[PDB]
Amino acid sequence: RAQASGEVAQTLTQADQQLSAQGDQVRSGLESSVDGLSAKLASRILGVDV
Amino acid sequence: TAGRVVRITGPVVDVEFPRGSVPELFNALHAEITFGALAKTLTLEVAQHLGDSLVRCISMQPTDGLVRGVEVTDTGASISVPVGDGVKGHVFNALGDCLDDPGYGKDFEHWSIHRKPPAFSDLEPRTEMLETGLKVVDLLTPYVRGGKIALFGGAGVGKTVLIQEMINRIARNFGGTSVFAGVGERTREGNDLWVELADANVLKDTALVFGQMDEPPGTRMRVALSALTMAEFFRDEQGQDVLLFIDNIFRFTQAGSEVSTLLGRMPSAVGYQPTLADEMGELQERITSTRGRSITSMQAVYVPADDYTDPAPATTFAHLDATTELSRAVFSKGIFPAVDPLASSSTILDPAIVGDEHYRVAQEVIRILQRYKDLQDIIAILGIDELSEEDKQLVNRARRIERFLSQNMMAAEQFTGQPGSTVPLKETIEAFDKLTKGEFDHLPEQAFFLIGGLDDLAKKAESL
Amino acid sequence: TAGRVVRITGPVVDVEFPRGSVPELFNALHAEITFGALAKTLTLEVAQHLGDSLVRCISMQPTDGLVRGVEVTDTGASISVPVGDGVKGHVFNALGDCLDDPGYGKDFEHWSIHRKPPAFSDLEPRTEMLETGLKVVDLLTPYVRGGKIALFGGAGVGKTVLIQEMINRIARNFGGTSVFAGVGERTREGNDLWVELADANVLKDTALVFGQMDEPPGTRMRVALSALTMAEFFRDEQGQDVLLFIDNIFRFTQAGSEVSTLLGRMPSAVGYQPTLADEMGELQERITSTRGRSITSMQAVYVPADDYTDPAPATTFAHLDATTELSRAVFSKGIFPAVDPLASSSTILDPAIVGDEHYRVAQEVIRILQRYKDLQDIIAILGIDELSEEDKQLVNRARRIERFLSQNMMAAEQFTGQPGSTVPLKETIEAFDKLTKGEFDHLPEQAFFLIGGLDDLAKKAESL
Amino acid sequence: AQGAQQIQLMRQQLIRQLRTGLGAEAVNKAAEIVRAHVADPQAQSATVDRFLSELEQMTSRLRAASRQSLAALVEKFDSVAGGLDADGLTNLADELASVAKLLLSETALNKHLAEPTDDSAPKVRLLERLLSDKVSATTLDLLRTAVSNRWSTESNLIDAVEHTARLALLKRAEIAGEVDEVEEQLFRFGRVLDAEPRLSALLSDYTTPAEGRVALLDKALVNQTAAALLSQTVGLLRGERADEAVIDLAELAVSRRGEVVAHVSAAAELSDAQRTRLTEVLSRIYGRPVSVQLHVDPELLGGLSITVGDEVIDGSIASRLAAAQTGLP
Amino acid sequence: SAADIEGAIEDYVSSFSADTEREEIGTVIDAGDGIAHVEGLPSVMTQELLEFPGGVLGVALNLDEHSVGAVILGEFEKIEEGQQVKRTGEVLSVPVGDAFLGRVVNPLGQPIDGQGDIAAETRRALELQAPSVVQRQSVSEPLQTGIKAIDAMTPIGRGQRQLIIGDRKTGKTAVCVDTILNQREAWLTGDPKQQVRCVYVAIGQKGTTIASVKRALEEGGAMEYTTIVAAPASDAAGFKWLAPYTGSAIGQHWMYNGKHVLIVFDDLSKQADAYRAISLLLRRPPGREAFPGDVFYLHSRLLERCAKLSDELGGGSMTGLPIIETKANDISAFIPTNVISITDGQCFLESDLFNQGVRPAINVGVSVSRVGGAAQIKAMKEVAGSLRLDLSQYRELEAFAAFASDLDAASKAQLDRGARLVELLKQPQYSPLAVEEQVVAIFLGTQGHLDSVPVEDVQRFESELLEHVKASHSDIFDGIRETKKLSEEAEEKLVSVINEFKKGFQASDGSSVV
Amino acid sequence: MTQELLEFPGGVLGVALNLDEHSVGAVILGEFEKIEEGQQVKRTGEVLSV
Amino acid sequence: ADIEGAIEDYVSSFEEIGTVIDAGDGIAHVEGLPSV
Amino acid sequence: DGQCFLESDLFNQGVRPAINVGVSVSRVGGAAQIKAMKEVAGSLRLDLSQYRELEAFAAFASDLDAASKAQLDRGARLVELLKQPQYSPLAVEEQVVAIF
Repeated sequence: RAQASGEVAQTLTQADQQLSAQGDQVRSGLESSVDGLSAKLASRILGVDV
Repeated sequence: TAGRVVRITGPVVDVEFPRGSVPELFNALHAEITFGALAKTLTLEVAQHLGDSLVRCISMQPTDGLVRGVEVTDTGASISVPVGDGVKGHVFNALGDCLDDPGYGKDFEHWSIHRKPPAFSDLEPRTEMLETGLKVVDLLTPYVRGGKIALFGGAGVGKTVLIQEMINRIARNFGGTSVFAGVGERTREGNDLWVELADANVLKDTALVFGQMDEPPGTRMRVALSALTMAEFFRDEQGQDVLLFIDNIFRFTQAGSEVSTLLGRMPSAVGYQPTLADEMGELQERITSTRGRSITSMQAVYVPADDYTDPAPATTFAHLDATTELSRAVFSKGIFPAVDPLASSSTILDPAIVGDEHYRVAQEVIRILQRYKDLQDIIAILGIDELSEEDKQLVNRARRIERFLSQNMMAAEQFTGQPGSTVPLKETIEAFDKLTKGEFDHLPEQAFFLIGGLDDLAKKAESL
Repeated sequence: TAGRVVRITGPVVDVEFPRGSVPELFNALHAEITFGALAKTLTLEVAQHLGDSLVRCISMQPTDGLVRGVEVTDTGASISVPVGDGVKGHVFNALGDCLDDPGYGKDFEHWSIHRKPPAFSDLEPRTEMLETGLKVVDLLTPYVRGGKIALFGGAGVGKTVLIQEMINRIARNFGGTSVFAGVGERTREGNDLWVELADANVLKDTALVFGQMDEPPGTRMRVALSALTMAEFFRDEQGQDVLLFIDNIFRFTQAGSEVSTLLGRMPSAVGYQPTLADEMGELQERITSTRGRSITSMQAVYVPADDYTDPAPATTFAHLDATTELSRAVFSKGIFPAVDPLASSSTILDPAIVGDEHYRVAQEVIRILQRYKDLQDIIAILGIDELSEEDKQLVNRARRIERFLSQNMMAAEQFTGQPGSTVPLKETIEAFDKLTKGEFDHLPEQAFFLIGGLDDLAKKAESL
Repeated sequence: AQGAQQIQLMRQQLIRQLRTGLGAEAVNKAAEIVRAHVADPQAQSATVDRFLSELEQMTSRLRAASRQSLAALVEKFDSVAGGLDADGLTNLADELASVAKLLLSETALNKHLAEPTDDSAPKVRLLERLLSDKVSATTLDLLRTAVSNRWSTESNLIDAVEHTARLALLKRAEIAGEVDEVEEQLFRFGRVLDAEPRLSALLSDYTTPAEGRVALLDKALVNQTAAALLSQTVGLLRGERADEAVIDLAELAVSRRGEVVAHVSAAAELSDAQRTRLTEVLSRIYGRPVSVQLHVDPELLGGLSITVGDEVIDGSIASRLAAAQTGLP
Repeated sequence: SAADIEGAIEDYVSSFSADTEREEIGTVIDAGDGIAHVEGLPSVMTQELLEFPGGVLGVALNLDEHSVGAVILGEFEKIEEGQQVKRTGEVLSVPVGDAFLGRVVNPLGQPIDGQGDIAAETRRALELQAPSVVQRQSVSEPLQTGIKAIDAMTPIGRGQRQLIIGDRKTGKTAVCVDTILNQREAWLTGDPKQQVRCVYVAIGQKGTTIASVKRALEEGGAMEYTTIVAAPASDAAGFKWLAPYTGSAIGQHWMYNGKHVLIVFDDLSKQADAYRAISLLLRRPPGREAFPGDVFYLHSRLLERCAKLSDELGGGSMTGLPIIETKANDISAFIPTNVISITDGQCFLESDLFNQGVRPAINVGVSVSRVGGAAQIKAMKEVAGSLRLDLSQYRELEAFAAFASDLDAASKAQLDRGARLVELLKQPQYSPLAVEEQVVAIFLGTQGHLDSVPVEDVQRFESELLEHVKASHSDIFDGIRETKKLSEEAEEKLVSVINEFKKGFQASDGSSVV
Repeated sequence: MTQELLEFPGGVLGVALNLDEHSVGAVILGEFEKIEEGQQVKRTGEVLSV
Repeated sequence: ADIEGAIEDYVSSFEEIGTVIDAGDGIAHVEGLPSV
Repeated sequence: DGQCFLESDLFNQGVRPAINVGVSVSRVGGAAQIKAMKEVAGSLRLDLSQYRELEAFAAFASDLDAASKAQLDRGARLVELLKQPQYSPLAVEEQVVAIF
């Protein structure tokens, strides 16, 4: 149980590093996507071409 | 033209009409619910007139999804139920629709569930004793063939085990026809009874009407009147002797108390309706044996919080020929059927009707248990030995008599696995005559529990 | 812009407002009283909206001398208390005004007393034990970090000394803080507590909130939420551990019932408010641990009629996690802090939350003290010589065990000059394990009084 | 295994909170884009046209006895007005208001005069002895039917007299041709008494002497009919909200043309080419003639929003923005 | 990650369409203490789920001529005069579906756990009627509760209602959490007929109690199949009133699809205290104990939802374990006797037995199951067939003989058997036994093999024997599991092993056993 | 009169227990099922008698 | 704007006398007395 | 701050002024007394609680252990010592000697 709890804590620390690093990276790509998705939503909110 | 809904208050619906088109009291009014999975035709019964063509109704289905301003149509007649020889074998809701197959009975003669009870010229007192074969009932609380019988009790003392015992004692061999009213009791018991009556093959000669717990207070009170309107047909037109098992007739007065608080009438004692005794009277008088034609009613009566003073029990206590007051104390001792011998009573326990030898024994047994109960305040502190010898002699037989009023019932087999016993009245009287004269005071108290008759007492004593 | 008073009925005031300016409920409103002998800035809390732009308010101060049509100004937020480290050392009313120096604290951040408990995902999933360092408390009634402890006090039974002690424990062991919710404090014993905490010099690490009995049931109800809103600032924004005393939590319930009756709501059960378990919920569910920091609570609880089934104590005991009880029968022996080892209890004293060794030692100490509390009748009536060698061998251990539950503590430093002592949990368990196995029987009872653990027992015992 | 599921739940929080960040940024960017497109008056004209074409593709306050009696009373008033003239109608209305003040003040008399009773001749006798010398005969001829009918509360007689006095005064606008003007001035007073919370609450003076409110209206607040309707209404106000009562005057005034009123919200200045189409599609939707109370406002920019009776059709950049931001994952 | 994240919002935007269909807007005309009256809404249904500007919901109860008396659910502090109120066009209903499994939700079926929104299959109306006397069938298959006392003496069949009535801090929650934890031995098997799934409805419980349960269910792995409904003690009477109904409406959607469901209600007394509050705020006049007359029609309408369906309705079931807090063991009180009259039995937990250390504290005689004994597996029914009666006669015989000098050998043997059966039935928290281990543990005591073992060692004696028989001779446990019957050839093979273990055992004081 | 007997049209009698300003609170002495709003009631001229 | 100037004029327009409207059982209700 | 529970049985048993000591309480306690009253009367609540335990044994005064027989007969004399006739309030200088 102690060995597996140490493994689970190590896995949780590895996930915290991986997800923090990924989170910054995906937000840069998402900022470009956000301009395209916002322009599509600007058509949907008006009900016409923009 | 027709009416419109105006106000809604859970199961109570207020509706208005054109000036001349106002319905009478107790008419059935249809209304439409038109939403989703709960779209249904709604049966309203008219309970009051409020003025300016408003009438206040009680709803027989839950009112969820009803809307103000929906059209309401007056059928111009009361709630009516199918009656006929072809009603026997089937299972109905309060409104007289068959649960087993909804197309059944719609072509039969239909009777209005609201009726006057039989006029006083046609009533006569019933005094013929009903042999049940239970020791405590046949001895101390002798039931009346064509009377009203009741089983008062708390929660989970065995009111419904006594009703499904009495179905096995009486309705299985009874040459007449049985009606069963489920008034506000468990749907599970309605299914376990329906499959039992099918397996026992009794179902061919009984009609069941159910208005179980899951139903709004309108139908949870009107089910008792519907079941009774089937029984009044078998009594009057078919000329049969009838059985009418009602379980639980406290839920009739309880559902009355719910609708009354919603009708906005002022609360009575402990929050019951006013008209508690007039609504209970209007049910309980209709269930009477007129001169030529008997109706053997048997009614479970729940007693809330075990409070035997509560207005609903205290109101229904007047209407009965035999009352079987079940008790938490006797239940805690495991002394099934749990009938409290000093509280239960029968109007036909008179020497002119049961004969001298029965009546002598049924007063010696009650004197003994009364004296034991009037020693219980000392017994609880000191135990037995601090009593005087004339009292200690008595308490030793009182504890034997108390345990010997227990029996292994036919209905008990589903819990204990042991079979059920039947004890004839003569072997019942003899056994309590010998006990009260002291013949068995050398046998241990454990020898008397859950045993049928003297031959089976002897066997159990020799097992010890 | 502002509103107008249009009805006054004792503490209840109705205020009319413009169609757009009607305050949301639980806002605080200020009103004027201008009659010279009773001049006030009368504070109102909004309870209901009566319709037609009219708001039902309950007054936080006596409504004597209010005029119909006086102006009422909405503050646009709830009753709000000053919060910050600057409330330590001071005594406040339920509205967040200082009593020791008026106008103190108005420069601070103000927090609205009506705020939700922690979100469900912020709660801790297991009950960490509080190491208070009191031998009796840690062993027999382990306290809960973020749980509520009942404190059944009395007249002179050291309750104020145990309060001064528990303040010193949290301030000096945990680096925490205390808040004292004086819910209906008698103004005499509120002053006696203020000057006693000042003489102990603990006042510098405590904030007092007195809702005196002088005041309408508006403030006697809200004072508990005011003190909890100071404690919630110390837990959330400072990140200190806190100890919120409440005295008396029954008077919170009672003041709530008196506001409910003043608002004309129908009473519930034995005459309480219908909202009882929900507004006791609003106070008690908010005393809890989050994000590694906590508000522990000690709640002096009155029990009307000594009825532990009365809805006010019963709703209180549905929350709290440990019960400490103080007894004059122990205080009169000099066994400070006078926690009754047998009447007190805790829900943490089970071998899942505490170790199996702790649970075993506490169950054995209880057994030995239960035997001695049975034998004390024989000791007093027949003298010690009536007992056997095994019973006197037990009484020798039991006398020493009840003495060894006494402690020299940081409240007693005021009188004796000797410093208070903290006993670690592991040392407490190991000490009572050896003491219950008799390993100190050759020491006299005087060697165990007022002693700071096992190394200190050796020091007193060799010097005696 | 618990650790492996806990890592997947941690990823789930990251990809969800990432989507809330993307979603909030996308709707806020869309809000800037649509607001900038919306700024053009041509774009607003296209938005209201798109809304209108989308819509093209798509006594009840009283109890039964009172409702029946009022319907009969108005049916007699339609006959009395059939011979009336403006200089008579203004007198009929001021006299019906005067007896409504008498019944409102002498609450003992009203509690007897309203008494629901089929044998109503005694009540007509009481009214006859009290009024016949005091007031003109045409008012007595209308009050005879107002008393002889059945009312559900003592209030509902004062409600029926007040409503009849109001009808008599509306009839001057109908015969003179001022019906559209008095409607516009009643919506003007309705909006200004809604925007002015001080004077309208002070006009709700049913706890104070009514002549103070009547003098206030004369000084602060025009067609003499709209002034008279307001002065009559504040006199008989009986604890109703003043702005809400003026709205109930305007609702009655359109109801005398057979129509109903829709309140309308737009960016600004909805043109007559819009109004004729909007009324025509509303007329299809509700099966009645209609009138539009144009309540223009920039905070509901783009599209069109309308309310009538209890329903609303509500297509605007600000409402559709709320629909878009709340639908986010 | 980013491709699916951007795609999901692109699809949301593509789906987003005008909501321009007209709705009735009303206005609040009165608010206070948990209720609000709404003017307008001429087309509102009774029990429609209204919504208020703060996102707060309410139930349209009292529809008057010109007002709609709503009950507010949640933060009624946010409600005030003149606020716009709109129809949702749905009767009082909650989202339902398999997506609720492992979630904690408020009574409206919104996530309170702080994880994502729930992918509900559909909505279900809370007030949809229970299955009638012809749709049901007789309870026939068991819930293993994994408590020795309960599966021996008061067996819970699937579609039974079994009242875990007791006092406060008596293990009522600990019996239900042990029942929910036990089902994981069936959830691992993929067939929907062994596989029970659970709902645990927390009404008026402390948030720390619900968090402790949530964590104990994660430790056992029960959160793969358990839905919690949380109406913690802080939440207004509207949520504490609905929490049982939405718990049952989550459950019913699985029951009607032919899955097996367990509902725990913890605690129905705090629903009754909340419906009393709503009723007295609405001024509906009180009855007994200040409850309204229809407090019976609260619990009965809730517990009649629990049933076993016939094969015509897919053969599913829902098993209701309502809890009730008594006060000082007044089992004859009003709310207790209402629920004892609805349910199919009670497991009365006595606080005197709980403080003496008999845990779970099942007070026999007054505890019973009236449906049970049909569903209890044949081996368990053979071993336990006398054990209820043998314990009741022990309780009376001990309460007598504790104040007598001496007694006859047959009575003394019955007393010593009874005291060893009581030490045999107790077990530690979060240790649910598989039924193949329970029946052997009851075989030890009922057949008298404990008669050579002193009362100070009996619990250890069973604990070592049930690991020995799990390590060798396992064909006993495997046989009981795979044929449900303690056959003659398993009984003799068990008695050949118990005697080898008795010679292998030594009490903490006295000799080796025989 | 107070406690006068009232004849309702179904032959059934009642008694005037309350007298308000515009209304009379009558108890019905018999089958009340035949009573409804809007039907005539005749006074007997007789205080409650047998 | 002008509404506030009018309300000030109205407040300027408004010993005080009440009149008993009800009496019973040791209570009397007084109408008027706006500054009580 | 305190309660002097007067009881109608103690009034009839002769114990006038009828104060039920041992349920009557003053939360102020010793601070409300002169030092001479504290020193003299501090033991009085202990002696009267011990008599309130021993009073059941009044029927067995010969069998009861002598060290507590000297608490029972003391206790009976302390109950007589607390009887007092109305309109005869003792000055503090007198009731210090009376409790002594």
